[PDB]
Amino acid sequence: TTYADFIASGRTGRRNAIH
Amino acid sequence: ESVKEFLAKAKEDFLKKWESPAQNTAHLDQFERIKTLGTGSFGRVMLVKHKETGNHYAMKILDKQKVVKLKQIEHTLNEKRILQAVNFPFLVKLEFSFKDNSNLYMVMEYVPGGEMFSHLRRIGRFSEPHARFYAAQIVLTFEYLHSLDLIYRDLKPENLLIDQQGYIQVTDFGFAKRVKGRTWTLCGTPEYRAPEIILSKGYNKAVDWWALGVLIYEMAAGYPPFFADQPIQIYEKIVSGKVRFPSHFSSDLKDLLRNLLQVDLTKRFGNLKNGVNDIKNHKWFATTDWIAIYQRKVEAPFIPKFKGPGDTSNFDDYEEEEIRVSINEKCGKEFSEF
Ligand SMILES: Nc1ncnc2c1ncn2[C@@H]1O[C@H](COP(=O)(O)OP(=O)(O)OP(=O)(O)O)[C@@H](O)[C@H]1O
Ligand SMILES: [Mg+2]
Ligand SMILES: [Mg+2]
Repeated sequence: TTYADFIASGRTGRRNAIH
Repeated sequence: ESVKEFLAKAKEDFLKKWESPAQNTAHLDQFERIKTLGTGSFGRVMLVKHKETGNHYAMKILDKQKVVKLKQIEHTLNEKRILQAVNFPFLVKLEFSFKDNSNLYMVMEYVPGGEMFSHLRRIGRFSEPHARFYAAQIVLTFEYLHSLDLIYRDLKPENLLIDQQGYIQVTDFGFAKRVKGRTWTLCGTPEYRAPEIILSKGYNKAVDWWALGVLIYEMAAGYPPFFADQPIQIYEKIVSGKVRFPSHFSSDLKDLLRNLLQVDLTKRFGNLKNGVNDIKNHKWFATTDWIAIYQRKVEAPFIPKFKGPGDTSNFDDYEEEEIRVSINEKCGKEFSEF
């Protein structure tokens, strides 16, 4: 599922302008 | 007041403030520093207490050297300049700015309900009426900004704060710029970065309406429409244009999003002849009393818990870092006009 895909992306926490 | 009258009047106030900025000076030793509220790529924002008045504020602290290394000199000058000149119900207000040998400080109104982000992640997702409530404010806010030829360029839940009445306050004007024609800086949090920006084209105010599309999607879906492991892969997806929606999205929501998340500028809502009115009149905003939202007469879908003036229980905890000030001036030239 997309929701599962999101979790495994590693980008569910706070996003800064630069990574 | 019609909108034309309101905005033309707004443009006149702004230009005055723009041309003769007020003396919003203060000094670091005038504020008691309580706790870190949040951090970004550039700055740390701290809850502070004015030693005199007892008033609380959010102080944004920027390291001059870091600002220079990350090449945000012109952006930081923009940030402060635009902030002290704008005036809208949902833009956080700048109370003081100043600098010392080492740092730049922007002391804002303290918005104590935390980031939209933390509520969104915890609840999981917002119902469409709930998302619609926040979306309407952003719409009115972009209308105001764009009439001033200002573009915001970093719309995300991390940059939106909830106040005591459950309304949005847009903060972080780090990428805000006055642009009457085109601009070229490759900037903007990746998930929310418009295609034209990624393609290294000259772009305009329309990038914010793309970003609105991404916001609304994330608010109703609980996750953004374009994501992947590395920022590179994300950009590929944004350029591809192919969006897939969750099955619970209403048909209206899907249509609006199709018109916001439009890779072709000639078709993107908010960039057509009718302008912002194509968004304000879209089926999904049928039940939106656009005026009443501006006057803040509409009941918010929720209101955060409050336990005092300097209560920070709606913000995550961050590791506290020492505020260092050099004994000699640094970057005197780069920030001469701050
Ligand atoms: N007026 C405010 N009141 C309360 N908290 C705030 C306020 N302004 C900012 N914050 C908190 O501090 C965090 C960092 O602020 P800001 O986004 O201005 O820093 P930044 O370095 O520009 O971030 P970015 O990486 O998005 O550019 C915000 O995400 C928010 O959590
Ligand atoms: Mg930010
Ligand atoms: Mg920023």
